[PDB]
Amino acid sequence: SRGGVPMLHDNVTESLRRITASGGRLNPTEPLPIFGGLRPATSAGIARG
Amino acid sequence: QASVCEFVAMPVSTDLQYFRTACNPRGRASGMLYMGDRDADIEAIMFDHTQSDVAYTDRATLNPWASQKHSYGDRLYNGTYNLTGASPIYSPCFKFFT
Amino acid sequence: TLDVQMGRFMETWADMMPHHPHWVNEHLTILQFIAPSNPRLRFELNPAF
Amino acid sequence: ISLTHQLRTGFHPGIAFTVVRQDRFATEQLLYAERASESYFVGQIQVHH
Repeated sequence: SRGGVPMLHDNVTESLRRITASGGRLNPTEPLPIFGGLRPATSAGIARG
Repeated sequence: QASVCEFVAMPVSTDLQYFRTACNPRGRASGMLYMGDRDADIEAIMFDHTQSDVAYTDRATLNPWASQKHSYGDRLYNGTYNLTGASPIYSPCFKFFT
Repeated sequence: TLDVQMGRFMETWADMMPHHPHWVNEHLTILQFIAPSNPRLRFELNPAF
Repeated sequence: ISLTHQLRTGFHPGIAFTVVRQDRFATEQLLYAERASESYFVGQIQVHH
């Protein structure tokens, strides 16, 4: 989601995004495209459900 | 008739459902995707990486040290150069990694 | 000879890189073996080779 | 940031979470209808070549 008041230090926000996309599956793709839908890194073969 | 093994192994650790619920020997309830989207992706659906687990995404693959191309404990296994040539084997498995 | 050992061995350890990246972690519990925030696996897959 | 540190390390900060998850199931239905349930009108066919 984009639109909230961002944090002052962009480096902290970047590290937070790295640690949040960490430990988890669904992550904004690494380049972080501007003017995009921020689709998760497109899935390979599918799942079990 | 030596009714005997053929070692795989599955290092180590978690809670209580993958050797307490589902599971098998070289790693994940899965499926390389047959006929579907297309058939020239089996290097990041069968060799490199993009997402979470074809079964158990609670944590990333089976045992901390063998999950790609040309490696050891299965260096016991692969089969162009000579070990379908000098000691003939169905070998523990000859279609588990092939 | 041993002291300005001090002087020419840390002050070329003078100006710091931008992320110290892939070997010196040390403190969390377990299934961070299992979803990387953090490196320890592409210099980590089996030790013997 | 401190939440990142604690939640990773194994610490339990003084809050608790409630999870919610939506699921789908395929079900076969069972329909009953009386005699004059629908008054049904039919037109006359016309063809576009």
